[PDB]
Amino acid sequence: SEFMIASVRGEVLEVALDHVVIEAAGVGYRVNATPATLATLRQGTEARLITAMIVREDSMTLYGFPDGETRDLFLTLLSVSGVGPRLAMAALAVHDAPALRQVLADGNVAALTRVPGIGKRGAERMVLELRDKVVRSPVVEALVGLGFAAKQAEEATDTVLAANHDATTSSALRSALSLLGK
Amino acid sequence: MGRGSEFMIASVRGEVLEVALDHVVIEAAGVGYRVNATPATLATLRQGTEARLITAMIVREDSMTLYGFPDGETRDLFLTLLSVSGVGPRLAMAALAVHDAPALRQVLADGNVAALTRVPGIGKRGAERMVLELRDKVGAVRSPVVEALVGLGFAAKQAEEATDTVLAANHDATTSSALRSALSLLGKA
Amino acid sequence: MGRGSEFMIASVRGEVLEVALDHVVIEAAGVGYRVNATPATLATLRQGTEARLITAMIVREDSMTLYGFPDGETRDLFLTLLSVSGVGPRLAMAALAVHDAPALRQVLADGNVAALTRVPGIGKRGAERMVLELRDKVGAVRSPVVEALVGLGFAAKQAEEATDTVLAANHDATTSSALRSALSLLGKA
Amino acid sequence: SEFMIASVRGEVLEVALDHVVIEAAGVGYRVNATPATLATLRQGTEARLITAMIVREDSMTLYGFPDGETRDLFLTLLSVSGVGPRLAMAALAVHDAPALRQVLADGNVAALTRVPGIGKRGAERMVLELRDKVVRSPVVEALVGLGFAAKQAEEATDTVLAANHDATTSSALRSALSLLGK
Amino acid sequence: MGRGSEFMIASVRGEVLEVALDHVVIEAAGVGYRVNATPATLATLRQGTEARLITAMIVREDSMTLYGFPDGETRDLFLTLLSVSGVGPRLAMAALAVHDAPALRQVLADGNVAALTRVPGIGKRGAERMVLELRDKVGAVRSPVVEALVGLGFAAKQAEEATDTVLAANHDATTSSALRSALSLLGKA
Amino acid sequence: SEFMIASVRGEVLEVALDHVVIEAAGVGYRVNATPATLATLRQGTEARLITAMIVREDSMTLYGFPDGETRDLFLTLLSVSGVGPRLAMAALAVHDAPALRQVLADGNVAALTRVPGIGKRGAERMVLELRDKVVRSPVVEALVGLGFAAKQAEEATDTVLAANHDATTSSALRSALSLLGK
Amino acid sequence: SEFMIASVRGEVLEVALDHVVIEAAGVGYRVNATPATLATLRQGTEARLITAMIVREDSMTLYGFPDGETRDLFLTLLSVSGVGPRLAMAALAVHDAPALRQVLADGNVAALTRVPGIGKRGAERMVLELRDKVVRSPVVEALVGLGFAAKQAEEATDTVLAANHDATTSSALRSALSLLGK
Amino acid sequence: MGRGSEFMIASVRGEVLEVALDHVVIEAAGVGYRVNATPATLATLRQGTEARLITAMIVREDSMTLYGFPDGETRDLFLTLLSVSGVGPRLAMAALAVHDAPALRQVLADGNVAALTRVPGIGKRGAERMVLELRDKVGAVRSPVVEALVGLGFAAKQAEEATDTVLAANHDATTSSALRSALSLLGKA
Repeated sequence: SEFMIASVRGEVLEVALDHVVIEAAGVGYRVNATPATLATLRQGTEARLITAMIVREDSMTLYGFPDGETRDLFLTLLSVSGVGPRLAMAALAVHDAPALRQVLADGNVAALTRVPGIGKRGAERMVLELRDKVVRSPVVEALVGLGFAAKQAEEATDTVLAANHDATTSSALRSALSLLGK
Repeated sequence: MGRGSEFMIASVRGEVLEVALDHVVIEAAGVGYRVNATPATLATLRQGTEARLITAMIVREDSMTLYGFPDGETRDLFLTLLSVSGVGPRLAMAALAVHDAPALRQVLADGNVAALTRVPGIGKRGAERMVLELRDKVGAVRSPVVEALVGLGFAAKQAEEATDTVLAANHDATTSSALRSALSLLGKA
Repeated sequence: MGRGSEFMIASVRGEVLEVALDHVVIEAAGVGYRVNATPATLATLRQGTEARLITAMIVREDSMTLYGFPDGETRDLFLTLLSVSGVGPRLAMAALAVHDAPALRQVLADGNVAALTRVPGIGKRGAERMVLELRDKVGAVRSPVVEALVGLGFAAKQAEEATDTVLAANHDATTSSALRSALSLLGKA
Repeated sequence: SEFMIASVRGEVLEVALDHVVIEAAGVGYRVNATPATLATLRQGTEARLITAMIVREDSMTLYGFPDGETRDLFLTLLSVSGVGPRLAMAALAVHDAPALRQVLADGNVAALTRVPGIGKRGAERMVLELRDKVVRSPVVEALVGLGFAAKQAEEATDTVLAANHDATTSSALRSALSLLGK
Repeated sequence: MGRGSEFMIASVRGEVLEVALDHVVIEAAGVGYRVNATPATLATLRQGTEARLITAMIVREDSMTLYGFPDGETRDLFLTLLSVSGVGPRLAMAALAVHDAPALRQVLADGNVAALTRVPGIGKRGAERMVLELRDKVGAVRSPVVEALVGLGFAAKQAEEATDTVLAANHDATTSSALRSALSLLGKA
Repeated sequence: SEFMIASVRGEVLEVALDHVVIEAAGVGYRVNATPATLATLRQGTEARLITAMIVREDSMTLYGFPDGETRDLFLTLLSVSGVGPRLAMAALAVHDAPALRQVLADGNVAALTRVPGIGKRGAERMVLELRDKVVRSPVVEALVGLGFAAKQAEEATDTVLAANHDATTSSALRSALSLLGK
Repeated sequence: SEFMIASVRGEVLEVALDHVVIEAAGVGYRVNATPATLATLRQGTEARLITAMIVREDSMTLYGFPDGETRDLFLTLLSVSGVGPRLAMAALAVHDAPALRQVLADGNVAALTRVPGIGKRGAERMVLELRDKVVRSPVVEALVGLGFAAKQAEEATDTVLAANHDATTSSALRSALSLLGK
Repeated sequence: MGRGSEFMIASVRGEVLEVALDHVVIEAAGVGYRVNATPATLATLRQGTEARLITAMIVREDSMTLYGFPDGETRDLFLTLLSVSGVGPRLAMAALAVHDAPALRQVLADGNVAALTRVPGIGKRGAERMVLELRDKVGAVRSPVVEALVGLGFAAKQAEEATDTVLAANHDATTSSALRSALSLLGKA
């Protein structure tokens, strides 16, 4: 969820079948990508991918995608116990984000099992863990994320919105926070 | 930096590509850096415009993260929070999202545990450990120099002496010169 | 890349600031990257001029290192060496400093253990493990596609079938299209 | 000895007493430096420091210096058991590279002990470990570094130099290597 | 043991030196072993008398702990709980302190999430992951043998065949003999 | 709090100043102990110490004491950030458990600071963290320890005790648990 | 090669299909064993197995065998990259030590591949690594093991044996060592 | 023990089950302990008889090992060797197999680098680091007490004073009593 490299943009130096090399500031970044994302990319031209940076004791890796929503879905898959980055990429290479989303949403285990490395029991854990996972609400969420409880988060938010109808998401949040700081 | 060491990425500047509620993406040299930030810092930021945030880089076996702030003082305060046992980066960000640096500073300074407990994840006993550990920690020529010496390992006593001698002999002395003169003497030459 | 995974820095390009005998410093965006390289690769490099090396990034708990080479094939060969148990980055660099990629390739291919043993740190039993592990490993439309599928986890049998079907239906097929068509079928849709 | 970031160049954004911030490509790099190196630096101007990058499980740090020789001396200090980066920086902040070099060379333990954190027994281990440590030879060394033994390294080198008097360090090394590949 | 591997200390027997509410100390060979146990298991234990508990040994970088139970089945159930992601030893002990093995078994078997949620630290979504992962997991001659084969790596298909052949030829067969005969055949001899 | 070796009993083979060797079943266990605990021990005779077993990646160590209460106080000291086993032993070697207890209880920082390695700010963190730390209640605690909340723990307990006055600590706990299993 | 628990002896409390529990001094040790070794064991009776102790960050495990030679072969299998304890046990459960030995010795890859988890390329690495691996010599070896080189080891040994014909393995080694200490 | 800390298994006693050339197996309480030992220590050992070795227990992430010796002094010397950077357990055993403790002691004491270099794995520069680090380290009532105090963290100055005062007042003083009296005073009571 929190990493450092959120995207890479610059000249495509190489399109392979499971990754691309994008040169930013003379540095050529290898970012792994599905064949679908890769097909939109042309060597010699400038591109931008939205990335998830993965840091392990013995590796550092970029996984890239067309948009933040797809990148966030990738991270979401990684939140399932037993689902690592390769598998998550595998899954998205077989089912594009929309299709992967609906499969999970509809609990389509047969679809899921079509992915190498996802057995039936694995498919089910995924569906179970992810089924539900695929102004006012965003704000409540931010508060919750900061540690606040749904109850109190909602109340500060409703009060803030009530007093100020022009409120944007950020202002609402800063007003709510200010009240919660009590 | 502050009571939380030395890191590599001290700031990121360039085009704001995205303002979310708990982070921004700032593009430097085609690289889009995610830096986590309070809603207060975030509000000054506009997508499509250039921005600069002063950052703390956090390195763990399984992650690397930037936390960003309007100024070095606020960034140093964040690092300072992390020096308390049981206070990690999320919580420290949490604390600063609820109380802006000035307010957080005074709370700690005044030992306002009630204020502190208003932060999700900070209980009363946690609040107190914080106040205790940080009360004196929140906040000239002669003093900065002594501190640099102390930081290098020198003892207050000897550090102050080298510094007073140096400043006595040279009244024009700047902080760096004073420090280099003091060091020279302490090297016993 | 090769039998040694996926990393982040695939190349570095910019001004050569220093050519030493076992590495060069290439400045990209004001950042001077040390990349280790064979004397052979180094000789093509001139300080003061712009260069580009294709790199393997190595990440360990206590280090981060770039190894650089003239082309992707040579870089992939390096990674391949690292896939042998007991062969680390220094040794692999050592091996390529003594035998250039082509020669190293043929040595392994021909199982030339005497050639191999000429490398400091490669004994006879080490040489043999290498030849054994790498003999078939050194080195189209249909085959690259099958391989990508296999890499994604698919079995040779099914991978070849999807691929032949795809190529049969579409003779204009490129490697990527073939792969996307094959994948689509394998998704069973 | 082998790390990734060998220098940082760009605009000085801040000079402190124990570090500087140098902005390269919009990225502000904190590099720790002695008060001596720091004094040559002016905020608002472009600078370049030669750096040692230090990577630990829980940190990544740049230590900067005016030249490669000084940076290499820093790394050399770290090769002594018990001498970490802070201490090494401490040592160089008290004795500039030349002076530190001579102290070690002359085994001046009293000088050495003037450094906070270096006791007499520590001073001695240092002197002992480092006393000796502060065309034809460079080449032999490269070969040795690659794993070759002094004996054979010297022989390939002498033979190469003998046959080609115009030989540069790199050519000699590539010729020697070629012979050694036998 | 169960879905939680292989360990070294499978039981401890000797004099009860102390019965507390969440552990007992049992002295074997002058060594006093602390073994953590449910209040239910603890109640059968009397200081000054000899006892034997069947244990799971837990080894972590910074700890070594014994958890003890009246029988192997209960101990195996504990290990099984630990196979669920997010369920550690304290929680598993917690769960068994609230629902005795039989009751815990049935709860999981019947997917009784309400029962499960009665356990501190088990939320509804946690309860469900448990039920899902463990529903089939709670609970002959031919079957134990097949399982041992499977455990050794053999596939159900081939494991069953070797086993049926073995049992057909030898009706007197015990579980071990069957397994050794089956193995012998599978070695293809 | 939970470790494996809770005591060692058998023949004293050696009494040193900072540890003893106690032989159980032909195995000679080194257990570190304060000079006070050590003085009660005689080589050639049988002894029993109550121990805390400490397991780290690169060591395994027994610390022994006359009784469980003293052993538990040792573990309690280790719960303070910055206080490791040596220091904790140091502290108890300077102030016996009772005295150490009261010092902490009375916030006697001067007393505390008399311990090598405990500065004033360290002394205070200790006092702060430990000041409060030195049938019905034990039961509530067990329940709380199992994860139950004070409120509900107390209620199950009071109800159990009310219905059964003969109740022992264990029975009360098993009855309470049974109700809480609902 | 060097571990702590070299055998366990005492009452068999349980014989399963993939392990036994042997109670020594009131402690019940689980030792994993092949079905062949297990068949010689009877619950209620005393037994002794020769064991390899395996220590990992997150586990400690005993693997037992009838004799030291079989236990040493197990450790030998573990010296192959890619062959862990389960697999090694698997291998010995399919081919008894003698048969496993000869298979490796004869490079019988087909035999080897009959083991679940051993593919052809795995089988070959094994054969390659292990083919050769299955008074005077033992002594030379001990010396070599201590770090001495074959040449010098043999010479000290021959000289020692020459002077003393009655020499046992240990005496020869102690005499040789004494000479080598020069 | 010595300059190598505190461990758990300080000795093993019981029946010798096997004498090999670089280790013995000693059975205590049905448990057969492998303890590694020099050929010199091994020679005093007879299979079938009871023996006792004084041991250093070595704990690493991936191993646990006993090294054994005739007496505590020799065991402490071994631990002392391990305090030298670059000297691990095998090498230390190696060193003691070539030079018995007394001889190893004197070699170090006399700085006999030639003797030292006779050990496989000890080069000249290694020999010297050893001599340097250990020269003073090889080897009363008042002194042992001061040392215990120092070990507890007290400074030589204050440690000696408490000790001299204690011994002055009580001439009958034993090492332990002296230490407990000294400690009592230092507690400032």
